[PDB]
Amino acid sequence: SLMNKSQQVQTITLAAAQQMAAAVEKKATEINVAVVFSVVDRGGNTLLIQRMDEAFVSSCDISLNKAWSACSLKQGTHEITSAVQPGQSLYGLQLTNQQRIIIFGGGLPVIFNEQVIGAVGVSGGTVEQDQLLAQCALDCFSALE
Amino acid sequence: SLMNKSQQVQTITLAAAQQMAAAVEKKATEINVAVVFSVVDRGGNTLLIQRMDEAFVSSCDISLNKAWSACSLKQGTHEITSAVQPGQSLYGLQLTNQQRIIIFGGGLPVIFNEQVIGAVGVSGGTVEQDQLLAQCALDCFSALE
Amino acid sequence: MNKSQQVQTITLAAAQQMAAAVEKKATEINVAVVFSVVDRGGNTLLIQRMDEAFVSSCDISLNKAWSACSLKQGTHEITSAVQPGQSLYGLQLTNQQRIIIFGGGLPVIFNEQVIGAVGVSGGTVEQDQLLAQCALDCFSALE
Amino acid sequence: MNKSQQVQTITLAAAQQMAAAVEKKATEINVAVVFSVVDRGGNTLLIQRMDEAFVSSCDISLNKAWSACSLKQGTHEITSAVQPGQSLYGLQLTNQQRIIIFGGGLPVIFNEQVIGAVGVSGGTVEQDQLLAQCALDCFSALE
Amino acid sequence: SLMNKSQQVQTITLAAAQQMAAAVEKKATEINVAVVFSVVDRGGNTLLIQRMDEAFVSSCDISLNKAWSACSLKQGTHEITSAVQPGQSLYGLQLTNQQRIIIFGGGLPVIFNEQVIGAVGVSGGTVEQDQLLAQCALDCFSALE
Amino acid sequence: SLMNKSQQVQTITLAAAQQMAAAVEKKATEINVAVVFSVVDRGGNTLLIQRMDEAFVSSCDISLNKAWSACSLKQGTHEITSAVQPGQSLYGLQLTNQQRIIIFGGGLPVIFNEQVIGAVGVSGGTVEQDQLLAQCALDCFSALE
Amino acid sequence: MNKSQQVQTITLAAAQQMAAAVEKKATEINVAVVFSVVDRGGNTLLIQRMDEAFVSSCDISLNKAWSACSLKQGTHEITSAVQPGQSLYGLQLTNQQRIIIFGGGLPVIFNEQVIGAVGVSGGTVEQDQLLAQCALDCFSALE
Amino acid sequence: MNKSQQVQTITLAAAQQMAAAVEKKATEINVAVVFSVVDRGGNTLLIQRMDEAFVSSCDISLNKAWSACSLKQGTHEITSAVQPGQSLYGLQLTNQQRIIIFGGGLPVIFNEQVIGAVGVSGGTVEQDQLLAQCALDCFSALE
Repeated sequence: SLMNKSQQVQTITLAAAQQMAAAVEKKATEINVAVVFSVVDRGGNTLLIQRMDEAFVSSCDISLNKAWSACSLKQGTHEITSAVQPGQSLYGLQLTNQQRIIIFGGGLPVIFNEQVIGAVGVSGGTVEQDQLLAQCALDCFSALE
Repeated sequence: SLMNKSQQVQTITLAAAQQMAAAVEKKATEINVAVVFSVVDRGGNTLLIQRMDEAFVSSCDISLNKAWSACSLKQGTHEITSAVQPGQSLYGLQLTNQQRIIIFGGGLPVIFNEQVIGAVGVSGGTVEQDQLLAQCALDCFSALE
Repeated sequence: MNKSQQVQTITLAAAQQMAAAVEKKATEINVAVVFSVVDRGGNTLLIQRMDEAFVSSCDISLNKAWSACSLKQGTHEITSAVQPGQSLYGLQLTNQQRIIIFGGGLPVIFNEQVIGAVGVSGGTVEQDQLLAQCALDCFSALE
Repeated sequence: MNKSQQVQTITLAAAQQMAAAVEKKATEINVAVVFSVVDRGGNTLLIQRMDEAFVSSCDISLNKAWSACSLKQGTHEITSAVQPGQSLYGLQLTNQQRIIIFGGGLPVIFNEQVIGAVGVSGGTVEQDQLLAQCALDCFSALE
Repeated sequence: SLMNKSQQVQTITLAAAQQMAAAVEKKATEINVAVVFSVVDRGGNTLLIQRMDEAFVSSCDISLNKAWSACSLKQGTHEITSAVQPGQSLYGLQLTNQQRIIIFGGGLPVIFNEQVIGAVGVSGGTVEQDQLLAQCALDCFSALE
Repeated sequence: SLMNKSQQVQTITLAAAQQMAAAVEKKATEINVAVVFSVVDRGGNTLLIQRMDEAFVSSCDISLNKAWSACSLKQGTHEITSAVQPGQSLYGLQLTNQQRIIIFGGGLPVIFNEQVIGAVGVSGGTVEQDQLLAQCALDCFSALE
Repeated sequence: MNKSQQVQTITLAAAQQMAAAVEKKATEINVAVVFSVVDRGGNTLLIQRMDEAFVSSCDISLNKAWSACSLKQGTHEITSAVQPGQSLYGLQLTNQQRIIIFGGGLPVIFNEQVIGAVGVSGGTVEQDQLLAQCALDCFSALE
Repeated sequence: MNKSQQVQTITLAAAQQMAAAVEKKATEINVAVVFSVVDRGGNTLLIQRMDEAFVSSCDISLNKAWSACSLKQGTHEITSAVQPGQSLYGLQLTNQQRIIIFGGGLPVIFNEQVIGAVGVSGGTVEQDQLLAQCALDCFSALE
């Protein structure tokens, strides 16, 4: 055959990041919560981090790493929780990668054209809230343009 | 809707922290334990760390990071202990933020005007003792004017 | 005695205004940058990277903002202090190297306080600085 | 609004070829090196260390690749800018000391995009930069 | 008793590691997973890291540190999993050594002459899959001469 | 009263460290095990680290930190194991101090004149062995001079 | 054989006095500083940060104390040795960048033993070293 | 092909001989030092501090030994390579700053191999180096 020497991939943009920030900020407001929102591009690289003024300062690292975890492992941070419990197959996964791997909900990959173009991360509510606001961002994304 | 380019907040003062340290060093003597005692401002930055001679040296870093957690999480460090055991919804949190979120008792926020203005951390006793002494610091603070 | 000081901090709303402003100048002067704002106590409010800004510019942008808030001054005003043979040689090595020692970070002075700071990284130093200043200029004509 | 740009990244297969060109060419010049290729986000594809290479050159080589990618230019380019007295003195300390300021790191520039990068360490800076250009020349000769 | 100022040991060679990587990349394809594959020498220093395009990027650091653990512990990384669960005699070990001791399967030592000469690490599949592939690397090595 | 402005304390020496190294090395040999041995002085500061040639390279950090843990917390590393289990008071202690706190046996404080003058640490056997060789060092110490 | 030496360490009580002498003297000269005292092993006794001090000076101040203790001499002493071209160029990078090379850190020398140390940061290096000597003078006036 | 290289490593027994030797000279030239040995692959065999050696000398001593093993050369032979303006300026910042760039670390060459290394820190550079060499000299008249 011919070798593929380079491949074509889609990355999410700041434009799109910026818009999902506003969705999240508007949804978080009416469920009466202050969160950090993060979006990473397709390589896991920080595009946006945005912290509501009443949100936990502890939640900026968390929110970023949920995005990076969601993009890197290609799934929600909620989907790895069961695998990392004492006694489960991937127990100790949470200790790798300088502890960047987040293992509770709040981080989602962004899927465009059967492909992971980036990810989002929300922190500073309950875990159920984080994840609801994370899907909320995705639902904004898919609507755009 | 007129929009706010700034926010007026309140922070605890070094001289408040110094009074707090007097009261802890006293009460630690009366119950016969040596501890390390820490105060952080509104942004979790250090105001005051004090180690009694006989307090473990491993308690320096813990005392400070108890103060930091209770600030950033705006709750007592004992309050999160339940949430982060295996199987629970925030298991893994103790590994975030370069392991500065301490998950056992002895950190408490200074609440003034319904608002987190600062925090204290006591390390070196039992968990029960650390939490008692740290309460003692807040009892003092609300007795100053 | 006083058990608490009143102080002032920049908001997310402010930082968002300033970001749109910085993205707008950066586009016209043909340069892709990272823009970061921190609050009063030096903590992260808003970080943004344009799609073409160097991925190593994320780290620096935030740290510029942090240093300008920390040191109550612009990160360009320290560059000379720190050279070999000079009194604060080595200050770049403290604080997990989070002290940035070239221009592009600037405080938000408001009300004769330091209420937070901005940091810009991406293009030349002077481009960063100009784009940083247009962030502040924006801030002043918010009400 | 554009919610996603198309971009382009080097493959593992391409990095394996560059590695085999560098490996031969290092030995013909009588040096042992470490070769590292990063993709578009500067994420690792490959690290390959010759037996007699310095184990110190592993992290150096990877960070040469990451640097070149993220800065979009050669680690050899930034060397004059970071010298004491210059404008970017203190860049070297940023990003957890990953920004390597001496020659050896080169971006892979296919379609006017940095699509990734390579880094060689283990020799002189001159030999390092020779080997890395020698890998880029492997790539642009591939199909 | 004459005393030894040096010791003759054996180490695995880069060209051995390159053959091993060929065989893993092959067998990963045939079972349909993308992984990252790592080899370390007699002292746990890196010989070869290889990430297939689609393998998680969080597996780079894991693959390498599996190779490192199985070298330094002179056993399979699956072999310590039992010992380090809560309540067990080496709980806490996973936190040592800057979190480089990986406590789930996929690291295996190259034993030659009854002697640890090197190690391999596979990360990116299930734990079962990683351990299969890493075995595959050793099967290959002992078939070379 | 008069303030004590400085206090008098005893520190262990290299001399003594060196001698307990030989005891340990001789005992480890006849129970057929290769270990790392460490001794810290009274401030927790490294006096000696000594690695048998067949011992796990993973065991140098461990062995040092067992000593530093034994000196810092003023007790054996075996005595904190029960306190740090999930659900126990000091759960998460193992995450503090850059993870230097070791929580399985093998580290002992050295007690001279009702005072902790330093500590020892052994690693690279079973935990029971480490601790047996650690007491073995103490038993050598008390015999000296 | 001697299995244990007697040594000697500063107390918390003594560090509290030095802290209160520095705190007054900083304000009389119109600067805000961070004061830190380490014991004989360079283990922390005290960190006390004036409200208007740079939060960057916390880690600087502690590491001034630790440095002085461990090196047994003033951080001001080693400054000439670590300059580029000199014999100890690259000391500054050792020990996780804890070895601070500019003035502010002084050992407490009671009975010809370093028994611990102090560090001040927040001013000029000149003011820093003034304040720290000013703390040693508090100690040697105590009983 | 070859699937494995035979190599040679220093033993604990050797390192113990050399330590007694280094402690013996250090005592006569009136200086307290830390002495460290690493093995073939650069890993810790023996570290020893004399009761008066600066506590910051532990870190450096080991790292000297590590660099001399890593770079297959003495840590004094690199000092000139790394100055500002010179080709390996910055090499002191790689490898978590474990590259020591002043004298006092030296390899154990045995049998035209590098079989490990020593490192000495504590006194002047030249004292460290001399004491380092007397470690090697010791090693050569072991049998």
